Amino acid sequence: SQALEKLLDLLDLEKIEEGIFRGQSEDLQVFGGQVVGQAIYAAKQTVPAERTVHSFHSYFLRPGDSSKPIIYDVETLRDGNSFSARRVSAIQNGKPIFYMTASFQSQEEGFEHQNTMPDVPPPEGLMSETDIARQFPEKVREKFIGPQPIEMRPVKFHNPLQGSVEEPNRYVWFRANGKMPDDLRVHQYLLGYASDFNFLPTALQPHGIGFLEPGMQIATIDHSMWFHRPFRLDDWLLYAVESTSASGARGFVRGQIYNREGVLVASTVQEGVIRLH
Amino acid sequence: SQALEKLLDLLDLEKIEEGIFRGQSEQVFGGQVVGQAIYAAKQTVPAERTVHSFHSYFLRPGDSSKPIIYDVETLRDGNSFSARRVSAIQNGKPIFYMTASFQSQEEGFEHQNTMPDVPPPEGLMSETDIARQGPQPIEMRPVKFHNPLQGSVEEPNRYVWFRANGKMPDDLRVHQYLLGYASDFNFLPTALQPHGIGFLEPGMQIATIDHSMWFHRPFRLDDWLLYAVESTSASGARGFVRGQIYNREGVLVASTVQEGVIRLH
Ligand SMILES: CC(C)(COP(=O)(O)OP(=O)(O)OC[C@H]1O[C@@H](n2cnc3c(N)ncnc32)[C@H](O)[C@@H]1OP(=O)(O)O)[C@@H](O)C(=O)NCCC(=O)NCCS
Ligand code: NA
Repeated sequence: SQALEKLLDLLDLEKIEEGIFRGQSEDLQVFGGQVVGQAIYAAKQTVPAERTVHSFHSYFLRPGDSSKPIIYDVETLRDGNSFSARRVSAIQNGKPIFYMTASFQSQEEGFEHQNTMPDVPPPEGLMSETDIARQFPEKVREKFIGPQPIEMRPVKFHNPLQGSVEEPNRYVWFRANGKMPDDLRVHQYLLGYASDFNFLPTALQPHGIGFLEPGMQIATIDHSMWFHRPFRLDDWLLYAVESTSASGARGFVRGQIYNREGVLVASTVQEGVIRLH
Repeated sequence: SQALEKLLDLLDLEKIEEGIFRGQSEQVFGGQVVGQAIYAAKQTVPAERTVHSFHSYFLRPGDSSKPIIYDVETLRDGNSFSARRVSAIQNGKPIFYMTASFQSQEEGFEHQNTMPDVPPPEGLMSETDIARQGPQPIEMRPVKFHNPLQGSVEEPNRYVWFRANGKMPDDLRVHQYLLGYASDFNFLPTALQPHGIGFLEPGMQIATIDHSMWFHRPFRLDDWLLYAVESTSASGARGFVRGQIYNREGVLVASTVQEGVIRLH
């Protein structure tokens, strides 16, 4: 719960003025997920309280410096009858490191359908990523050993230091380490953050290269997400990820996030650079 | 051919300044704006870098009677990647924003999923064929033809073969603008299929919110391409679709994603 509380406090941004916020970093380059979560927070502050995020698109232009604050500038694009759109610019040292555009909608009942949650083993029968990691050794990028803000339980373990040729699919159960506030928006920031884990490295699976192995350049180029339905992150959710394609030194992943009842919560898409040097 | 020739010209934009372009319209079709925006951005990019991705939002309906201005901001020029943001302007307002990324063609890891098992395009009737039982710039051979005024409960999947009605230039950039244009056809309406409602039914409000695409691989639009569309979701008066585009040999060439308004008045 301390890990979780630290993260939540980090995604609760400092207000500088209307649509100008300042966020601190985890410190331990900055994690894509932190920027995403903070960007969502920033944009949501500028939108009517009722209109909650339903989608965003982002490009990652530069690494963030984890030792320095990030400013989030929020541009008002349009407030229509239903939709409010915003562009978040994340700025450090006078340069943009990341842009997000996001769209918020007034709740309303409408047409309802969804695909099916893939058939996988429940989380009660799986080890956590931090338990499996102990065995491995390490670089000193050790977000694998400490207590984590989010518990990850993979259906199949993928050693970041040693790949094995595998199908380009990954399934991971996950959940906030602590009880969350009763406030959908905070669950949304956290989910955006969480959605950048166990994602892009899926594209390496057929090639049998672990994402931390020496000389492997892996970096996110873009990250987009769609919040289909409400959810809570203090109960188990499943991230189903496939990499439908790699080419041109790039790797492409799509994800779908389901609650334990099988409800389709969110969908994600990301392309990154995947280059063995 | 004729209709194809006028589309291609209408995607070759009038240059007003560096990063400012004017495009004629054919309300506007989403694909036109998309395809035009891609031209705009590509003009401001180093020669060798071709588009590998873009994201867009639709803010306002585009008036088809008037032209559209495409303003382009230069966002970054990196070691390999260049990024630009296009604003499409009409009546002094933004109707649409796209950010797009361009990269050098480079050799890397290769894999792809597998093209759906569908009837080949050679046996299939074109949509103009079906119409009797004017010329379109792109020939469409649907696996299953839908009636925009009559829906019936169908699975949230749709498969359409398509091709450029005419011989195209040996210029990947043009094939890309055109694929951009094409990607907005036989897409968002797939979301209505589980609901037995055609998109052109009375009281059906259907409008693109966002449209994003990834150009995984080179291709030609003057040979047959399959658009494989699913709607994995619909909720809160929106509908969500994902698309994948394969060439006739099963090569995955592009992916797409759009969310849209779908509301019954
Ligand atoms: C945007 C991105 C694709 C950069 O692309 P690029 O500058 O064209 O980089 P390339 O793919 O050619 O990178 C290769 C080189 O760039 C260098 N590089 C890294 N950051 C750089 C920067 N800001 N400017 C210039 N070069 C950079 C690397 O050291 C690497 O060395 P190499 O040429 O020997 O391989 C990507 O690498 C990136 O930086 N993404 C953002 C990072 C991120 O996730 N940030 C999270 C916080 S927002
Ligand atoms: Na602002």
